[PDB]
Amino acid sequence: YRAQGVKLHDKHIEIVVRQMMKYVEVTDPGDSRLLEGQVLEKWDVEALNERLIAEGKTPVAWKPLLMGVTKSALSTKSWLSAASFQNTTHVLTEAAIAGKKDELIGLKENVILGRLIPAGTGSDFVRFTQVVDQKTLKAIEEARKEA
Amino acid sequence: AEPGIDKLFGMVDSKYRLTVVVAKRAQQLLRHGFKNTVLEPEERPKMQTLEGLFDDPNAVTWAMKELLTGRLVFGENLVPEDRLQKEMERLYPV
Amino acid sequence: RVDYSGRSVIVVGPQLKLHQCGLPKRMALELFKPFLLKKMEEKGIAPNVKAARRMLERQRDIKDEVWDALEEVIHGKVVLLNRAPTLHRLGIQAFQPVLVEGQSIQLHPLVCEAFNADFDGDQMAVHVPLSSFAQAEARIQMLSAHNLLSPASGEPLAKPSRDIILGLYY
Amino acid sequence: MEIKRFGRIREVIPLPPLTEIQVESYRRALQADVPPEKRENVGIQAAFRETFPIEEGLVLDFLEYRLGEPPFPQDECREKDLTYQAPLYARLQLIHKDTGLIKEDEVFLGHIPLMTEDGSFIINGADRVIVSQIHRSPGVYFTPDPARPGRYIASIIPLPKRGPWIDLEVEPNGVVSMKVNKRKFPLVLLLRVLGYDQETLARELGAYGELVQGLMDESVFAMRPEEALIRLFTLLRPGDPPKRDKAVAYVYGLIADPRRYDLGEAGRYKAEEKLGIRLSGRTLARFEDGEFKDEVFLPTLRYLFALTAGVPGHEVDDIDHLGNRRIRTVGELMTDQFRVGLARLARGVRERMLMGSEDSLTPAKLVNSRPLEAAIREFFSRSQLSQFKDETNPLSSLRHKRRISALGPGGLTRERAGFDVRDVHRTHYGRICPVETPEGANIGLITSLAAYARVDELGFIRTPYRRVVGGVVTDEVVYMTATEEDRYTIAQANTPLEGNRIAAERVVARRKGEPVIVSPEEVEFMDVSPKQVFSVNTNLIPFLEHDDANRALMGSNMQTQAVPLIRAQAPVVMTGLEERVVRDSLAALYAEEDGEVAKVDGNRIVVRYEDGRLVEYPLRRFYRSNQGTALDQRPRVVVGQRVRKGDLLADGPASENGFLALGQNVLVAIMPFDGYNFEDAIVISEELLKRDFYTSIHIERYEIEARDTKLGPERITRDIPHLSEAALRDLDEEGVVRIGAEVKPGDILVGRTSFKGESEPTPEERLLRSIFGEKARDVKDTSLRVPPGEGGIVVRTVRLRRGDPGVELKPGVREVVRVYVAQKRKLQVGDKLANRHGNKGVVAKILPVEDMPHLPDGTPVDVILNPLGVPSRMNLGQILETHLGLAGYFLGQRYISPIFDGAKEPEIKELLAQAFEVYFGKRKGEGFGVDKREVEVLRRAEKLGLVTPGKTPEEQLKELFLQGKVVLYDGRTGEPIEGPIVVGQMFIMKLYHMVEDKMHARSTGPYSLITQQPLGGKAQFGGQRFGEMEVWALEAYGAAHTLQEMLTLKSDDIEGRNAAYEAIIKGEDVPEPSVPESFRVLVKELQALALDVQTLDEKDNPVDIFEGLASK
Amino acid sequence: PVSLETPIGDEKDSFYGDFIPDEHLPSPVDAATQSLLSEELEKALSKLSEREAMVLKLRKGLIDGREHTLEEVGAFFGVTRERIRQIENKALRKLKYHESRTRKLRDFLD
Amino acid sequence: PQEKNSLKDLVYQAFLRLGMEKTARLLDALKYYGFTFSTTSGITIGIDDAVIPEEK
Amino acid sequence: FNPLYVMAQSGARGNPQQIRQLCGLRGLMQKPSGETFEVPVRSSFREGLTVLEYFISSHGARKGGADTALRTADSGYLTRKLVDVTHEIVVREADCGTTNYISVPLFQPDEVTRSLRLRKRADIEAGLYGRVLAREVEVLGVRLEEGRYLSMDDVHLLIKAAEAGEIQEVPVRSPLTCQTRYGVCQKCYGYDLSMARPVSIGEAVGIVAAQSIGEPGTQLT
Amino acid sequence: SDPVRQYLHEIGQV
Amino acid sequence: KEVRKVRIALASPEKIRSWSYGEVEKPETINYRTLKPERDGLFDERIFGPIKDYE
DNA sequence: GCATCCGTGAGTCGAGG
DNA sequence: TATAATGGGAGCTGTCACGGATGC
RNA sequence: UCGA
Ligand SMILES: [Mg+2]
Ligand SMILES: [Zn+2]
Repeated sequence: YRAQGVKLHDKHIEIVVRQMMKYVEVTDPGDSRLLEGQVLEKWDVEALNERLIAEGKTPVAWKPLLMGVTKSALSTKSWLSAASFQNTTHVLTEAAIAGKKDELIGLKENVILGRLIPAGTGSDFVRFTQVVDQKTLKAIEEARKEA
Repeated sequence: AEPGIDKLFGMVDSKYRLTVVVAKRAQQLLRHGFKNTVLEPEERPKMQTLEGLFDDPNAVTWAMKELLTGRLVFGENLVPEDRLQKEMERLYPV
Repeated sequence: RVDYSGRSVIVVGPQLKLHQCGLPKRMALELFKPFLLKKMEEKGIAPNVKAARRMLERQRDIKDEVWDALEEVIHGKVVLLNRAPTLHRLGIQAFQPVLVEGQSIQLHPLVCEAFNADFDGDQMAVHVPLSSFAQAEARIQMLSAHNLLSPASGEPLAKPSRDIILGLYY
Repeated sequence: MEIKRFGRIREVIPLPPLTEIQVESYRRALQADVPPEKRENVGIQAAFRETFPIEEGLVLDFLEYRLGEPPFPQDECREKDLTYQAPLYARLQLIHKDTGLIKEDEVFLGHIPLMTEDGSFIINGADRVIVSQIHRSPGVYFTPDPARPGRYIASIIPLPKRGPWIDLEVEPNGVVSMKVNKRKFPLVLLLRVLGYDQETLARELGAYGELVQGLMDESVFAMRPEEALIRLFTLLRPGDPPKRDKAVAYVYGLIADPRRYDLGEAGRYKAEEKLGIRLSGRTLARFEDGEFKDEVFLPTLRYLFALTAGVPGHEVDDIDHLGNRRIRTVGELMTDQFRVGLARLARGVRERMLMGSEDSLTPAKLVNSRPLEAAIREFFSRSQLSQFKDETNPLSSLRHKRRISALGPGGLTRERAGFDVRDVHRTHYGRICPVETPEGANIGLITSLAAYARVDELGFIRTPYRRVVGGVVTDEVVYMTATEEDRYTIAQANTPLEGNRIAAERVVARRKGEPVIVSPEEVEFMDVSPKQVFSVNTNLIPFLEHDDANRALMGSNMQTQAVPLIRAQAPVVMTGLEERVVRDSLAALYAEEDGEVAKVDGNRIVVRYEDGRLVEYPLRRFYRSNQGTALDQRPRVVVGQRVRKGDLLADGPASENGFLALGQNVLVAIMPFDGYNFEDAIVISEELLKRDFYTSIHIERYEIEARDTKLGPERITRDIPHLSEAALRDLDEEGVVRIGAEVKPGDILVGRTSFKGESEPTPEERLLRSIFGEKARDVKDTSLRVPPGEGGIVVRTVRLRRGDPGVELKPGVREVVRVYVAQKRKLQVGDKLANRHGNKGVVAKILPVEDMPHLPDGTPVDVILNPLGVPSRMNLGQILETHLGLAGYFLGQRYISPIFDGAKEPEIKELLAQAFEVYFGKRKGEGFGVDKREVEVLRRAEKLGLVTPGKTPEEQLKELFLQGKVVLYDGRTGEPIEGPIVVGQMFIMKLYHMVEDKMHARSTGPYSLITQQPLGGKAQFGGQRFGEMEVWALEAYGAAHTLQEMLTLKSDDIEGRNAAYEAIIKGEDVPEPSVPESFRVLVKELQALALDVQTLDEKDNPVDIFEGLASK
Repeated sequence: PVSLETPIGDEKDSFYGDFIPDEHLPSPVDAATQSLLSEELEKALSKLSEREAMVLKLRKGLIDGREHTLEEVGAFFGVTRERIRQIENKALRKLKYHESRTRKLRDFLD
Repeated sequence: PQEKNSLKDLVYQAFLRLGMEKTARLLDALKYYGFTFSTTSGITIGIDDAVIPEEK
Repeated sequence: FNPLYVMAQSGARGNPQQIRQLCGLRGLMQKPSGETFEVPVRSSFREGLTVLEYFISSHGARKGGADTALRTADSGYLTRKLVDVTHEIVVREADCGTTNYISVPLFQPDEVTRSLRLRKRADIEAGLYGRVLAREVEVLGVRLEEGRYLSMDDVHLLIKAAEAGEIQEVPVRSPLTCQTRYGVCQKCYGYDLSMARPVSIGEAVGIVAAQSIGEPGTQLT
Repeated sequence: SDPVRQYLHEIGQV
Repeated sequence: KEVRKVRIALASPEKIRSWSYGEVEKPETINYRTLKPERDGLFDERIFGPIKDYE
């Protein structure tokens, strides 16, 4: 980018690469149900490991896994996003066998269903906000006060 | 740009919350025939017709202009929804 | 594919303010048509909705009052302009439409860089946000004058270029 | 006006007939003017010779064929939407081998489309053009193995679908392998099958060290040709029983059979030249005296071993070299499809010979023409290389006819097309134009034939050269292939010549494409002209040498897009090709012989020749072309005018006095104006509209059908339910709009009524019916109206009825009506303009005359172009054009400046001085001195170093004029433009892309069947597609509600869209959206895949999105 | 019949079926028209007494969907068929007067 | 003198200090006067404007 | 005051190369093989090319065009991949509270491997501007507090301190180190670069990151 | 691979 | 209720039969004259539904 | 462990027919 | 409702990177 | 096939 004269902030590339490092491979199950060589999210294995550590069990031995954007995209938890990306047959078959549940965490799933995306004005942070004028606010406050 | 947009962004912790507040308020004004406005008759947004100045039909314009006056309260869980609805239907019949 | 949309050939907008675009009358009429029917009923131009629509159906049955009615309709509202390919979010921007005679969409010079639009015959699509919510979104967030700087480099996207620079430097 | 012409180069030969690549090909393929006995083995005659005789009556043989006359002329075919074609009869004879009985008959095979005089076709009323196709010439090639350096691959390639490619490669284990239909097998086996003995292979191939030892296998020589043959048949055909006759049949069909395997005549020649041998037939081998006989394989293997060893005289092959790439013209493609259809008919013939009575059979009973007809009709209708003709202007048709495509049937697939095929090969010189080619994904695949280029009988492109002997340049012209051209040193056409002798001791020449400086003693050949390096379109660009190749490409392309103008005029500056183009395009009417013109009329020109015979030439008037541009001829002569042979009679469309006129000559100033010319936008004077410059006629065709239905017949009638006289005013008695009426959007072109569908009136309908006391009519209004943003004056009405003479429609159709609506288009904001140099832009502003920058004498300019457009585009040709056009504006003359032999700078300077004398001296005679503003500008220019200080005002003004710059006054102020501005005459065309055609908008409209989403397209009154990327845009903006609005209310949510519309017309805010229909479609389509898709709540309990409609 | 998947311009771009409008499902304009029609019909039937309005609604079948005879409406309200046919007549005629005066229902007649 | 970079920096600094509304007004101003002056300035392109230096 | 010179200098139009082609020599050209012709075009467009020269040019022109044509598809595909991998990432909260961070180097090893040298200003800016400090930084008598969003002036200051040898690297909150699930926090992301202020929670930065990377893609040569 | 060939084989068995 | 999740799994033949409103017996679409759905065909109204609203 | 075949992908809108 | 008839026939293939199964 |  610098070579071609394009000014671009590192943070974006960092976002992508962050999605590339999302996965890990098990080097030993310990006390878990996981299998040696099994691949899963770093998050879920950290959760499983803190749950096993809090339980006094042996944590899972894992190794960092670096994958490219295509594989990382196809490897996500949401089957709607994956199936809509590409290799639809594979994604669909594997997901259907596993009886997978898409939790609609991302944008693409909600876009498929035509729901309100969990971003911007649809973010659960800002979407429940209310607006009331002082006249109405006091009119309700009096009803609250009389009871 | 929208007049006083910097101040509006200044009011909120997330720009999207500003958008939500403005839209909801505009819906309130639309539903109630503007009867609930916090704007004095001089502060009323005006459209220029062939005849002359009339009330600005745009509820969003009204919403932002109201919001600028600080006469509105925004936030999360200020009141049960149905309560707000019915109290506003009482005060301002539509 | 969506409703309340249209497209046409773009043309330079030099008179337009940063927040504005020239929108042809015919396009505007068709796009806003239900609002125009309602407004036509509010005023004395038609007894009801259906008579109004039947009135608009033929071109020679269109009279002058309907245009002022249309002008009353669009007031304060914005439309979305989009040029393909849309590479980043600035390939879509919001503008207050200003009705113009002629069939071409007028586009502000300063947003030409973000759209990567020039005058060699590029075309743009128009979309109409309906709900108060959609319009509030487009007006606060998506307004051309509300995004000055690149989401990518943080540097100004809308800046003087071509003749502007030429004149100022001169 | 007088036409001055420049340049020192005298063209020896003229440009060959420009459409000949089509005409001569198709003629050669037909031979309808040739008596059947004198016809050659090329063409459909060849196909007949290949297909017949048909055996196993028993024998059905071919004698001859003939083509009758077309049942309809061309104009009538265009009228009735028929195909212009001639009936094909074939004389055949059935022969019983035993009986000896011979039954001969002439059978009708259906119709073959006939190419018109101009080189195009008419298919179903539509003019079409069959584009030539470039491909790899058949032959034997040798290319380096990418994986194994030092090792090479042999490839034997026949004509497309003439049988398999074959690969000879030397394996890592040393054995020599052959690949056929993706099967690797040792070549030694097949060699044995050919009857080769270890002795012969040892003596022939032994010379090369250790290579022949990889060819040595004892187990192969241990079996006779039969055993080896059956072995090979077992190798290439797993599971199929290895019968002797079946093996012989398969191998024969694969290798020796001419009816299956055919190298080109070209392929044969190339094989002979490369391998240094001679081929009896066109196959790889033969069947002679019961055994197979080698032709190709052994010399090929020899060459492969020689190349691999490093034996000198054996080189690889460049497959992009124009000697190895040939051209399949219309004749060859049509011939191929003819061969296919014929073979189908042959299969049908044997199938017919098996069945039926063996005694009584006639050629009529055996032959079913249907498959052949199907093949031909399919080729002319649905083929890739059969394209809707571009008629926009004559140059469009001409160029379209000269196109070369690397795609199509038998051609490359886009995925297989890399840089190589798209590149400009060194051998393209004089053959394929380096400039003209599409921008975008099609680049390099579609090309144009060079101006002087010729395609020989083999299919290779040849370019003319001049023989040079002992430093003397002859008038002898030699057309060479690329392979031939590579043999000589060839000097450039601009090489200085005194008389016929080369005048310089250092000349610029080419050896195998490489530029080299040589002596006149070393010059074998010399270019005919620079014109031969470029296409026709590229050769229409003056000062091409001053333009960068990309913008040159753009202008070259944009010339075909020029819309014919009513006032259209030839360029002030031409290349001198503007005449030949109009002539070869058959756009303009010409005089056949010498004589006197008897009659001149708008519709007609009658000429008496020297023979005394009266010839009446009709004139095409206001005919609608494919793209809808008006095509009409106007008479250029007058009563009693004496005319010679080849003299102009009528000017075709886009023509002025026999010269090609693609646009207007306008007076331009180059300078920014108030941001209105910003980024390629253009500013025009209203004076252009006033005098009707850039105005064009456009005809649009509307059609309708009244047909028989099961609810009762539709009918065209003036009786339309619920319509006043206001609506029916311009309709005639029969319900068809009158000729000459003015139609606007919503108006009725053709009245039509159709019986309503079976209708259960909803209670509202019944109650309203009763209220207004009116019976609901049987029919309803289907009438064809004017589409939004269309209309004009009706110039024609055609009506065809069932049961009327000469009229038979498709089954069920009662009547067909066509309304033709003309419209006259003035230039307007949003319309596209361009010059020949690649400068293009849409008009953004039209200023009233008083606002235009003007000359001191008060003359306002026409167009204002932004100078910022020049420097990065690097096309300077438009500047020189403009200057010389200023000169031509004042002297009142036009010029001819050929590309690479163009009007140089000093000459333009001279003409500019001569112009200045007129532009100024006139003023000084009128009794006017220099203006104050002129003085200010002159001070500004003195500071600019533009003029020499100390000179008089007039001297400096002239100094500016010689630089092509003048003083300009702002129309709004009266104050001068601070600097001198470049002003002159430029040739600008109005292109076909016009905002009137391109503007569209929709509120709501028709929807797709399955998805319930808006239809696409302007013609369908459909919505704009909001794609994945626009969804990304909205997401990135974080506007959730606008996006959700797009995904539901605006497209596929039926409940949501209905509710939304009702809410808006009622004046209420739009309702919360529901589940979009296409998601339900997704769910169902997944259920059809036996996959259970359940939408669940947070409690994991199913939620019905079908609302119980889908649950029992 | 012909395949909806038939290509028109070559292959990938579009299908023959992509140009075919759906004539079954009512356009939003149509549904809105029926909505305004039902609403305006109720607006016209509110200017009549509830009995004659109900008689008209039964006779035209705006209630249960089907149109009753004179004997069934006569047995529903408890009068003679002549009486109910005449109530239907006076209701229809009062609707004629209301319509001629206001001119609200004319447009829907197409 | 004011060229692309300095104008861009002006726009950025104006954004930071005075906010986007005022920045929009500034941009429109610059557009106006820029076009205005570029029109009357006398900028053009002649063939002699491309100068072959002797040193060549 | 020459038009070409002015247009080039101001940045209105043109670069030295195109100007050279108009005035000085057109220059060397490529053979189709990528190999360069030993004989350059000595002509400008002002003078005009010989037909042979023009022909030599068309190789390069065509190669360029075909190359761009083939490139835009790859750019598009890349962009789509990026969008699909980044789409679920939105700013979900104010702080994930992670104590982790990344250290942006202000210095890079020289190619001679002789010493370390200061990075180019553009690059430092590209890794610094609009980012929250994960630790206290005291340089040039100025305190930059933990949690501070670095403005452009902050970055220029840090560069100045780097030149004076006070700081060789800057600790910074980054999306790499953010512990927010299904997204990033506000502090790790820093500025919303369009508004030059801290990013508003709920902004979907995944699509912005992908679009930001994708758009220039056809410009890369 | 090819059902026709396979069936012709299975037919050639009897 | 609101849809918070989408599950995909295999359909047992019993489930497939539970979905069905009937078995299509004949490979027939519509009648060559009446142009109406054939009985026990792919378009049969007896299975998939009425062609006209409430009829 | 390392050649090889198989399946999978390969830019967006818009126009014409 | 009856001579006897018994294994098909198309078929040009100028791209590339990858992942996963397979073959020595 | 064409336009960006
Ligand atoms: Mg463009
Ligand atoms: Zn964080």
